[PDB]
Parts: sequence; C-alpha cells; structure tokens
Amino acid sequence: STNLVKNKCVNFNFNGLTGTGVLTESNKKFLPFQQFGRDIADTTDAVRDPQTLEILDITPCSFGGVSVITPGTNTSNQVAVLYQDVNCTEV
Amino acid sequence: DLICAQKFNGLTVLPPLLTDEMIAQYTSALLAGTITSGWTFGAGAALQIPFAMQMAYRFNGIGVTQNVLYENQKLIANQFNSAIGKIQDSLSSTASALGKLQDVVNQNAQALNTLVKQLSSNFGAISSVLNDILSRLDKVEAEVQIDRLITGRLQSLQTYVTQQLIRAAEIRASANLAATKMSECVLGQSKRVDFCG
Ligand SMILES: *[C@@H]1O[C@H](CO)[C@@H](O[C@@H]2O[C@H](CO)[C@@H](O)[C@H](O)[C@H]2NC(C)=O)[C@H](O)[C@H]1NC(C)=O
Ligand SMILES: *[C@@H]1O[C@H](CO)[C@@H](O)[C@H](O)[C@H]1NC(C)=O
Ligand SMILES: *[C@@H]1O[C@H](CO)[C@@H](O)[C@H](O)[C@H]1NC(C)=O
Repeated sequence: STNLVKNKCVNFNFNGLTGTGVLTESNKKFLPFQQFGRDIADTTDAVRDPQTLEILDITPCSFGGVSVITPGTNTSNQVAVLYQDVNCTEV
Repeated sequence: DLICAQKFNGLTVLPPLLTDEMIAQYTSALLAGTITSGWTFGAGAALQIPFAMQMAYRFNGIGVTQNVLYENQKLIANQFNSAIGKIQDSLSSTASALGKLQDVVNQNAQALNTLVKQLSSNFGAISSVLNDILSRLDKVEAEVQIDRLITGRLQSLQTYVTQQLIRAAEIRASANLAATKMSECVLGQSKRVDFCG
C-alpha cells in the first residue's frame, strides 16, 4: 500500500484498477457497495480510495499541441511557443 | 463530461478563432450598417440614409412604387414589429427550428463518441487494453496482437477522419451558401426569387 498523491500527476493502482491521472477530492456521491465511477465514454472517471473512503476524481495529466508562433524566419529567429489547453504550471 | 474523456484520449477541441462576443460584433455591425446606411456599405463607404427612405428603395427593388410605403408606413411598422414578436414566441417553445444546427452539433459528438468507444473494442485481439495484453504475454507475441489493435484503431480513425472530410465539405457548401446570402440578401436586395424566402 503506497501513500496516496493529491493534486499531482501520478501513476496509480487502486484495488488492481490501474491508470494514470490527477487525483483530487470530489463531491460525487457513491452508493456504498460501489467501487468505480465512470463517464459517458467508458473511461474510469472517479474512484473511491479503499483504505479511507473518499471520492477521488481521475483526470489524466493535461496535454496539448505545442504551437510554434513565429513571424517568417525571414524577419526573425525568435519564436513564441503556445502550449495549447494547459494551465500555466507544467511548463 | 463528454469533452473530458475526449480530452483524455488525445481528442482535443481547439477554440474557434472568433469568440461569440466577436461574432456578436460583426452581426451587430452588418445589422447596424444595414439599418442606417442602406446597402451601400457592401459596395464602399457606408452612407447614412433615413431608414424610412431606405424602404422606399427596397420596394422599387420588388416593383412596388414607393408611394405605397410613405402612405402605408405606419401599417407597415406594426406588421413588421408584430412579425418580429412572433419570431421570439416561436423560438421560446421551438426546439426544432434549430434542428439544422442541433443536428450538426449532434453528428460530430456522435462520431466523436463512436470514435471513443472504438477504444474499448477487441478488434480480434485478446483485449482492448493496451498494457493488459503486454503484461499477460511475452512481447514477441504482443507485437502480433498489438497489430490487431493498431490495425483496428488506425482504421477506426480513417473511418472517422474520412467522415469529417465529407462532413466538412457539407458544412463547406452550407458556409458558401451563408456567404452568398450574407452577401446578396443582407448587403444587397436579392432579385433572385425564393433565395431569401
Ligand atoms: C390592409 O390590411 C391591414 C391588415 O393587415 C389593414 O389594417 C387593419 O385595418 C383595420 C381596420 O379595418 C384595423 O382595425 C386594424 O388594426 C388594422 N391592422 C393593423 C395591423 O394596423 C388595412 O386597413 C388594410 N388596408 C387596405 C387598403 O385594405
Ligand atoms: C524577406 O527578406 C527579403 C530579403 O531577404 C526582403 O526583401 C523582404 O522584404 C522580406 N520580407 C518581409 C515580409 O519582411
Ligand atoms: C490555474 O491554476 C490557478 C491556481 O494554481 C488558478 O487560479 C487558475 O484559475 C487556473 N486556471 C486554469 C485555466 O486552470
């Protein structure tokens, strides 16, 4: 059993269920016997911590297309990179 | 959410270059130009003209001599104003009139969904989880299986992609029609019959 990671990209296993995501506190409310939550897409959206019952979201770590914004290489060698659809930390 | 699972498999939904607040400036400008300036802003510098005169033209466009409008102006006002009020009642309870739009939004999320579900299909391979084939078998076998995954998924993309291209052109022709109406109907007065309704 390994210490749980909160608000940080982590590989994980819960009860044999495996994946990689960002585990957070979540207010969605299970029925007691239940284990997983799931989303429309049959992904594993939300799981419950076995040792301390709590509803933990799973958001896989953000990713996006790098976009290199440049004027023509004619005018400059300088580029401004756009990381698409991420909050600015993971830089 | 639907976007979240999509966002999670490599499916990203880039932002439309023009935000709705921007579109609402254009559809304000065109709409504010047509009111004051007549149609002349499509052909050049907008020309302030009394609106009640602008109609005295747009009747000559339909063959009705303008002496009808200055005389019937009031009666035409209420007929216009009331006919506006009917529109807002229709939309208030009409889900269907937007069916054209609602269908387009649907069909994309549809094929988007189906694209996602194809990640759960065996495609003949022993499982639809990538790693669970690995850790079960020694890789020289997995090289064989992961084919039937890739061969499956790669196909399922080319299905989805080739769809979008076709569907894109369908919007493409519709977008061309919108430009044609925007150009001719709004910025002009269309002599074409039943093109503007
Ligand atoms: C043209 O039709 C309109 C109705 O569409 C007539 O306007 C109505 O006239 C009656 C009087 O008979 C009024 O009670 C209504 O209030 C009017 N309606 C509106 C919207 O103002 C108009 O009289 C007709 N004119 C001719 C020459 O036939
Ligand atoms: C690109 O560089 C050429 C000279 O190499 C110059 O003539 C031209 O104006 C430049 N283009 C732009 C857009 O600055
Ligand atoms: C990014 O995270 C900060 C806190 O770390 C938060 O204030 C901000 O709203 C977040 N923005 C997005 C787009 O996630």
